[PDB]
Amino acid sequence: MKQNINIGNVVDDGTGDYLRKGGIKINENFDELYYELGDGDVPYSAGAWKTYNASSGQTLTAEWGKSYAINTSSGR
Amino acid sequence: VGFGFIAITLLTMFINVGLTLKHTETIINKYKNYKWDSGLPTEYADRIA
Repeated sequence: MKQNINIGNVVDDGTGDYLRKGGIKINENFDELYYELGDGDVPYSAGAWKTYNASSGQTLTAEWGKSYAINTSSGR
Repeated sequence: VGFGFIAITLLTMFINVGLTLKHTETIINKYKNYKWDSGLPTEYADRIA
């Protein structure tokens, strides 16, 4: 999303730094990049990861990707 | 002179426990602590070596 803030003086002693105020910033990042996938969770990166377990209900729901049933036997 | 007079025993321990319980010393030490509110410091001290 290419809009993110890096929080204030970065280095050493100084009188410069952010007022504890930063977290407000660091608060926003996690917001924004959570609003990245608002509900979304792709399987594709992990897509085959999950289902290997037996008879998996394997809820990916409301958002997520899940499954293989890789070795099968799964009746998945 | 007309009564039976038999002897029997009883024992009384009188355990004295309850000495001490002196609470010793109570000790408390204050903290400067850190919350995300924070805000402007006044100068600084120490902070590294």
